[PDB]
Amino acid sequence: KVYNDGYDDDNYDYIVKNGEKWMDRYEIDSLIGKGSFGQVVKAYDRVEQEWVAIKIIKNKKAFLNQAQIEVRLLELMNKHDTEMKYYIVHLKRHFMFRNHLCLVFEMLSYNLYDLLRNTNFRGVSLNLTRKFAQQMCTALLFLATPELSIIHCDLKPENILLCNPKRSAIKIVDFGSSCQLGQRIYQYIQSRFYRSPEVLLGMPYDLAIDMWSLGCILVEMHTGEPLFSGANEVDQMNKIVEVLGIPPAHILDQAPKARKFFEKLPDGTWNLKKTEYKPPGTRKLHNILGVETGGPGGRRAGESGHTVADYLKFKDLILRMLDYDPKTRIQPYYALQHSFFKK
Ligand SMILES: C#Cc1cc(/C=C2\SC(=S)NC2=O)ccc1OC
Repeated sequence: KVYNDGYDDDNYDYIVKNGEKWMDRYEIDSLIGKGSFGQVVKAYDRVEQEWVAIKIIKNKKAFLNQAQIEVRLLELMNKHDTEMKYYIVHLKRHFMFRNHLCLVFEMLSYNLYDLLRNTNFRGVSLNLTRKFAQQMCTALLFLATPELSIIHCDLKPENILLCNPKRSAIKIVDFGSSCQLGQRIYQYIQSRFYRSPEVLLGMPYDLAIDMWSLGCILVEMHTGEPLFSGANEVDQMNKIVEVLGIPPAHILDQAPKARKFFEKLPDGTWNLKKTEYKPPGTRKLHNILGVETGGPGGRRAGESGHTVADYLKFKDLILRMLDYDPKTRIQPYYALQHSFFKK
Protein backbone atom coordinates (compact mmCIF):
# COMPACT_ATOMS: atom_id res chain seq x y z
CA LYS A 1 0.00 0.00 0.00
CA VAL A 2 1.35 3.48 -1.07
CA TYR A 3 -0.33 6.85 -0.16
CA ASN A 4 -0.49 10.00 -2.42
CA ASP A 5 2.02 8.51 -4.99
CA GLY A 6 4.40 7.68 -2.05
CA TYR A 7 4.60 11.35 -0.85
CA ASP A 8 2.31 10.63 2.20
CA ASP A 9 2.54 8.02 5.04
CA ASP A 10 -0.46 5.95 6.37
CA ASN A 11 -1.48 8.82 8.80
CA TYR A 12 -1.91 11.23 5.76
CA ASP A 13 1.30 13.09 6.93
CA TYR A 14 3.76 14.22 4.17
CA ILE A 15 7.04 12.22 4.64
CA VAL A 16 9.54 15.07 5.41
CA LYS A 17 13.02 14.45 3.85
CA ASN A 18 15.99 16.64 4.98
CA GLY A 19 17.55 18.47 1.95
CA GLU A 20 14.39 18.22 -0.28
CA LYS A 21 13.76 21.38 -2.44
CA TRP A 22 10.13 22.56 -3.09
CA MET A 23 9.25 24.54 -6.28
CA ASP A 24 12.93 25.74 -6.74
CA ARG A 25 12.39 27.97 -3.61
CA TYR A 26 12.12 26.20 -0.17
CA GLU A 27 14.94 23.88 1.12
CA ILE A 28 13.62 21.61 3.97
CA ASP A 29 16.18 21.23 6.85
CA SER A 30 14.30 19.30 9.63
CA LEU A 31 10.92 18.69 11.40
CA ILE A 32 10.49 21.32 14.23
CA GLY A 33 6.83 20.49 15.18
CA LYS A 34 4.14 17.74 14.97
CA GLY A 35 0.41 17.24 15.82
CA SER A 36 -2.97 15.85 14.60
CA PHE A 37 -3.09 18.83 12.11
CA GLY A 38 0.14 17.59 10.42
CA GLN A 39 3.79 18.71 10.88
CA VAL A 40 6.02 21.87 10.96
CA VAL A 41 9.47 22.00 9.22
CA LYS A 42 12.36 24.52 9.32
CA ALA A 43 12.94 25.47 5.62
CA TYR A 44 15.19 28.09 3.88
CA ASP A 45 13.33 30.46 1.47
CA ARG A 46 15.83 31.01 -1.44
CA VAL A 47 13.65 33.97 -2.73
CA GLU A 48 13.42 36.08 0.52
CA GLN A 49 16.84 34.61 1.63
CA GLU A 50 15.62 33.81 5.21
CA TRP A 51 14.55 30.84 7.44
CA VAL A 52 10.76 30.10 7.57
CA ALA A 53 8.54 27.56 9.43
CA ILE A 54 6.24 25.67 6.95
CA LYS A 55 3.13 24.12 8.63
CA ILE A 56 2.35 21.09 6.34
CA ILE A 57 -1.40 20.31 6.91
CA LYS A 58 -1.96 16.53 6.39
CA ASN A 59 -3.79 15.43 3.18
CA LYS A 60 -7.34 15.15 4.69
CA LYS A 61 -10.52 17.20 3.90
CA ALA A 62 -11.26 17.60 7.68
CA PHE A 63 -7.70 18.96 8.42
CA LEU A 64 -7.64 21.11 5.20
CA ASN A 65 -10.99 22.80 6.17
CA GLN A 66 -9.63 23.50 9.74
CA ALA A 67 -6.47 25.05 8.13
CA GLN A 68 -8.63 27.22 5.76
CA ILE A 69 -10.34 28.80 8.87
CA GLU A 70 -6.82 29.37 10.40
CA VAL A 71 -5.57 31.01 7.11
CA ARG A 72 -8.67 33.32 7.01
CA LEU A 73 -8.10 34.38 10.70
CA LEU A 74 -4.31 34.98 10.11
CA GLU A 75 -5.01 36.92 6.84
CA LEU A 76 -7.79 38.96 8.60
CA MET A 77 -5.37 39.81 11.50
CA ASN A 78 -2.58 40.67 8.94
CA LYS A 79 -4.96 43.21 7.20
CA HIS A 80 -5.34 45.36 10.40
CA ASP A 81 -3.00 48.44 10.40
CA THR A 82 -2.34 48.60 14.23
CA GLU A 83 1.26 47.64 15.32
CA MET A 84 -0.29 45.48 18.14
CA LYS A 85 -0.46 42.81 15.32
CA TYR A 86 3.35 42.24 15.79
CA TYR A 87 2.54 40.14 18.94
CA ILE A 88 0.86 37.53 16.62
CA VAL A 89 2.81 35.00 14.42
CA HIS A 90 3.01 36.41 10.82
CA LEU A 91 1.80 34.13 7.96
CA LYS A 92 4.01 35.27 5.01
CA ARG A 93 2.17 33.10 2.40
CA HIS A 94 0.21 29.80 1.97
CA PHE A 95 0.26 27.36 -1.03
CA MET A 96 -0.82 23.81 -2.04
CA PHE A 97 2.15 21.36 -2.52
CA ARG A 98 1.56 17.65 -3.41
CA ASN A 99 -2.09 17.85 -2.11
CA HIS A 100 -0.90 19.42 1.24
CA LEU A 101 -1.86 23.00 2.26
CA CYS A 102 1.44 24.59 3.46
CA LEU A 103 1.35 27.71 5.74
CA VAL A 104 4.70 29.65 5.57
CA PHE A 105 5.23 31.53 8.90
CA GLU A 106 8.23 33.69 9.95
CA MET A 107 10.86 31.54 11.80
CA LEU A 108 10.84 32.30 15.60
CA SER A 109 12.88 30.96 18.62
CA TYR A 110 12.09 28.80 21.74
CA ASN A 111 8.54 28.65 23.23
CA LEU A 112 7.95 29.56 26.94
CA TYR A 113 7.63 25.81 27.91
CA ASP A 114 11.23 25.15 26.63
CA LEU A 115 12.17 28.21 28.81
CA LEU A 116 10.48 26.67 31.94
CA ARG A 117 12.32 23.34 31.18
CA ASN A 118 15.72 25.21 30.92
CA THR A 119 15.03 26.44 34.54
CA ASN A 120 14.22 22.77 35.51
CA PHE A 121 10.65 24.14 36.19
CA ARG A 122 11.73 26.76 38.81
CA GLY A 123 10.30 29.58 36.56
CA VAL A 124 11.74 32.94 35.31
CA SER A 125 12.23 36.39 37.02
CA LEU A 126 9.14 38.54 37.89
CA ASN A 127 10.87 41.22 35.68
CA LEU A 128 10.76 38.85 32.61
CA THR A 129 7.15 37.62 33.33
CA ARG A 130 6.10 41.34 33.51
CA LYS A 131 7.59 41.83 29.97
CA PHE A 132 5.65 38.67 28.83
CA ALA A 133 2.44 39.76 30.70
CA GLN A 134 2.37 43.22 28.96
CA GLN A 135 3.03 41.79 25.42
CA MET A 136 0.33 39.08 26.01
CA CYS A 137 -2.12 41.74 27.37
CA THR A 138 -1.47 43.84 24.17
CA ALA A 139 -1.92 40.70 21.95
CA LEU A 140 -5.30 39.89 23.66
CA LEU A 141 -6.33 43.61 23.28
CA PHE A 142 -5.55 43.25 19.51
CA LEU A 143 -7.67 40.02 19.22
CA ALA A 144 -10.36 42.00 21.19
CA THR A 145 -10.76 44.36 18.13
CA PRO A 146 -14.52 44.20 17.29
CA GLU A 147 -13.83 43.49 13.54
CA LEU A 148 -11.69 40.42 14.58
CA SER A 149 -13.16 39.39 18.01
CA ILE A 150 -10.82 36.31 17.86
CA ILE A 151 -10.68 33.70 20.71
CA HIS A 152 -7.24 31.93 20.51
CA CYS A 153 -8.94 29.05 22.46
CA ASP A 154 -5.60 27.20 23.22
CA LEU A 155 -3.25 29.63 25.11
CA LYS A 156 -0.35 27.80 26.89
CA PRO A 157 3.45 28.30 27.32
CA GLU A 158 4.13 25.99 24.28
CA ASN A 159 2.00 28.31 22.02
CA ILE A 160 4.00 31.46 23.09
CA LEU A 161 7.39 31.69 21.22
CA LEU A 162 10.35 34.13 21.57
CA CYS A 163 11.06 36.03 18.27
CA ASN A 164 14.82 35.99 19.13
CA PRO A 165 16.60 33.77 21.74
CA LYS A 166 18.54 36.79 23.25
CA ARG A 167 15.51 39.22 23.33
CA SER A 168 12.29 38.98 25.47
CA ALA A 169 9.92 39.82 22.51
CA ILE A 170 7.16 37.11 22.22
CA LYS A 171 4.53 36.19 19.56
CA ILE A 172 1.37 34.02 20.03
CA VAL A 173 1.43 31.11 17.47
CA ASP A 174 -1.05 28.32 16.48
CA PHE A 175 -4.50 29.83 15.62
CA GLY A 176 -5.46 26.33 14.29
CA SER A 177 -8.02 25.87 17.17
CA SER A 178 -9.20 29.56 17.10
CA CYS A 179 -12.80 30.83 16.58
CA GLN A 180 -14.34 34.34 16.31
CA LEU A 181 -17.01 35.37 18.92
CA GLY A 182 -20.29 33.54 18.05
CA GLN A 183 -22.63 30.64 19.03
CA ARG A 184 -21.10 28.14 21.57
CA ILE A 185 -20.51 25.56 18.73
CA TYR A 186 -17.67 23.79 20.69
CA GLN A 187 -17.65 23.21 24.52
CA TYR A 188 -14.59 20.99 25.17
CA ILE A 189 -12.03 23.69 24.37
CA GLN A 190 -8.62 25.03 25.68
CA SER A 191 -5.83 22.82 27.18
CA ARG A 192 -7.01 21.33 30.55
CA PHE A 193 -4.54 23.31 32.79
CA TYR A 194 -5.58 26.67 31.16
CA ARG A 195 -9.33 25.85 30.76
CA SER A 196 -11.63 28.64 32.12
CA PRO A 197 -14.42 27.82 34.65
CA GLU A 198 -17.02 28.76 31.91
CA VAL A 199 -15.80 25.83 29.69
CA LEU A 200 -15.61 23.44 32.74
CA LEU A 201 -19.26 24.34 33.69
CA GLY A 202 -20.36 24.11 29.98
CA MET A 203 -21.58 27.77 30.01
CA PRO A 204 -21.37 30.32 27.12
CA TYR A 205 -17.77 31.66 26.63
CA ASP A 206 -16.39 34.96 25.17
CA LEU A 207 -12.78 36.31 24.66
CA ALA A 208 -12.38 36.37 28.53
CA ILE A 209 -11.37 32.61 28.47
CA ASP A 210 -7.99 33.65 26.86
CA MET A 211 -7.53 36.10 29.82
CA TRP A 212 -8.16 33.19 32.29
CA SER A 213 -5.51 31.19 30.32
CA LEU A 214 -3.08 34.19 30.60
CA GLY A 215 -3.53 34.42 34.43
CA CYS A 216 -2.71 30.65 34.71
CA ILE A 217 0.34 31.07 32.35
CA LEU A 218 1.98 34.12 34.10
CA VAL A 219 1.96 32.42 37.58
CA GLU A 220 3.45 29.28 35.87
CA MET A 221 6.17 31.46 34.18
CA HIS A 222 7.29 32.73 37.68
CA THR A 223 6.88 29.53 39.84
CA GLY A 224 7.83 27.04 37.04
CA GLU A 225 4.79 24.70 37.55
CA PRO A 226 1.17 24.83 36.26
CA LEU A 227 -1.06 26.70 38.81
CA PHE A 228 -3.83 24.05 38.20
CA SER A 229 -2.43 20.63 37.02
CA GLY A 230 -5.70 18.60 36.77
CA ALA A 231 -5.53 14.86 35.83
CA ASN A 232 -9.22 15.33 34.71
CA GLU A 233 -11.88 18.14 34.59
CA VAL A 234 -13.12 17.21 38.15
CA ASP A 235 -9.50 17.40 39.50
CA GLN A 236 -9.03 20.66 37.45
CA MET A 237 -12.14 22.35 39.02
CA ASN A 238 -11.11 21.12 42.55
CA LYS A 239 -7.56 22.61 42.15
CA ILE A 240 -9.17 25.95 41.01
CA VAL A 241 -11.57 25.77 44.07
CA GLU A 242 -8.53 25.19 46.42
CA VAL A 243 -7.06 28.63 45.41
CA LEU A 244 -10.23 30.68 44.51
CA GLY A 245 -13.00 28.91 46.56
CA ILE A 246 -16.53 27.82 45.41
CA PRO A 247 -17.66 29.82 42.32
CA PRO A 248 -20.50 32.32 43.13
CA ALA A 249 -24.04 30.76 43.34
CA HIS A 250 -25.31 33.16 40.57
CA ILE A 251 -22.81 31.49 38.11
CA LEU A 252 -23.41 27.83 39.25
CA ASP A 253 -27.27 28.24 39.23
CA GLN A 254 -26.92 28.97 35.43
CA ALA A 255 -24.20 26.25 34.89
CA PRO A 256 -25.35 23.15 32.90
CA LYS A 257 -22.35 21.07 34.25
CA ALA A 258 -22.62 22.58 37.82
CA ARG A 259 -23.47 19.10 39.26
CA LYS A 260 -20.38 17.43 37.63
CA PHE A 261 -18.33 19.16 40.44
CA PHE A 262 -20.84 20.63 43.00
CA GLU A 263 -24.06 19.51 44.80
CA LYS A 264 -26.82 22.09 45.62
CA LEU A 265 -27.77 21.82 49.36
CA PRO A 266 -31.44 22.34 50.41
CA ASP A 267 -30.71 26.01 51.49
CA GLY A 268 -29.79 26.90 47.84
CA THR A 269 -25.98 27.10 48.50
CA TRP A 270 -23.33 24.96 46.63
CA ASN A 271 -20.63 22.65 48.17
CA LEU A 272 -18.10 20.33 46.39
CA LYS A 273 -18.93 16.62 45.77
CA LYS A 274 -16.45 14.32 47.65
CA THR A 275 -14.53 11.29 46.19
CA GLU A 276 -7.43 14.84 48.81
CA TYR A 277 -7.78 18.70 48.49
CA LYS A 278 -7.36 21.72 50.86
CA PRO A 279 -10.59 23.46 52.01
CA PRO A 280 -11.94 25.90 49.35
CA GLY A 281 -9.81 29.11 49.00
CA THR A 282 -7.14 28.05 51.61
CA ARG A 283 -4.30 27.53 49.04
CA LYS A 284 -3.92 31.37 48.86
CA LEU A 285 -2.07 32.76 45.76
CA HIS A 286 -0.25 35.03 48.33
CA ASN A 287 1.61 31.83 49.48
CA ILE A 288 1.96 30.11 46.01
CA LEU A 289 3.78 33.30 44.76
CA GLY A 290 5.73 33.61 48.09
CA VAL A 291 4.86 37.37 48.35
CA GLU A 292 6.53 37.76 51.83
CA THR A 293 8.97 34.73 51.70
CA GLY A 294 11.29 35.83 48.80
CA GLY A 295 9.08 34.43 45.98
CA PRO A 296 8.60 30.81 44.76
CA GLY A 297 10.60 28.43 47.06
CA GLY A 298 12.36 31.59 48.40
CA ARG A 299 14.61 31.46 45.25
CA ARG A 300 14.09 35.26 44.61
CA ALA A 301 15.17 36.41 48.16
CA GLY A 302 17.25 39.60 47.59
CA GLU A 303 16.78 39.79 43.75
CA SER A 304 16.10 43.31 42.30
CA GLY A 305 12.38 43.91 41.44
CA HIS A 306 11.24 41.04 43.79
CA THR A 307 10.00 43.23 46.73
CA VAL A 308 6.72 42.61 48.70
CA ALA A 309 5.31 45.74 46.89
CA ASP A 310 6.22 44.21 43.44
CA TYR A 311 4.62 40.79 44.34
CA LEU A 312 1.40 42.48 45.68
CA LYS A 313 0.95 44.32 42.29
CA PHE A 314 1.50 40.94 40.47
CA LYS A 315 -0.93 39.04 42.81
CA ASP A 316 -3.63 41.78 42.40
CA LEU A 317 -3.44 41.54 38.53
CA ILE A 318 -3.42 37.66 38.51
CA LEU A 319 -6.54 37.56 40.81
CA ARG A 320 -8.32 39.99 38.37
CA MET A 321 -7.52 37.60 35.41
CA LEU A 322 -8.76 34.60 37.53
CA ASP A 323 -12.14 36.27 38.37
CA TYR A 324 -14.78 33.44 38.06
CA ASP A 325 -17.28 35.95 36.53
CA PRO A 326 -16.27 36.29 32.83
CA LYS A 327 -18.26 39.62 32.60
CA THR A 328 -16.21 41.27 35.48
CA ARG A 329 -12.91 39.37 34.74
CA ILE A 330 -10.31 42.08 33.84
CA GLN A 331 -10.17 42.97 30.09
CA PRO A 332 -6.87 43.56 28.19
CA TYR A 333 -7.20 47.43 28.11
CA TYR A 334 -7.66 47.66 31.95
CA ALA A 335 -4.93 44.99 32.60
CA LEU A 336 -2.48 47.26 30.63
CA GLN A 337 -3.35 50.22 32.99
CA HIS A 338 -2.51 48.01 36.07
CA SER A 339 0.20 49.33 38.51
CA PHE A 340 2.18 46.04 37.90
CA PHE A 341 3.21 47.58 34.49
CA LYS A 342 3.76 51.19 35.82
CA LYS A 343 7.59 51.72 35.72
C1 LIG B 1 8.74 25.25 16.34
C2 LIG B 1 8.27 26.17 15.79
C3 LIG B 1 7.69 27.30 15.13
C4 LIG B 1 6.30 27.36 14.95
C5 LIG B 1 5.66 28.43 14.30
C6 LIG B 1 4.22 28.65 14.03
C7 LIG B 1 3.16 27.84 14.20
S1 LIG B 1 3.39 26.20 14.72
C8 LIG B 1 1.68 25.86 14.70
S2 LIG B 1 1.22 24.41 15.10
N1 LIG B 1 0.94 26.97 14.30
C9 LIG B 1 1.72 28.14 14.00
O1 LIG B 1 1.15 29.16 13.65
C10 LIG B 1 6.50 29.46 13.84
C11 LIG B 1 7.88 29.43 14.01
C12 LIG B 1 8.51 28.35 14.66
O2 LIG B 1 9.88 28.41 14.78
C13 LIG B 1 10.44 28.18 16.08
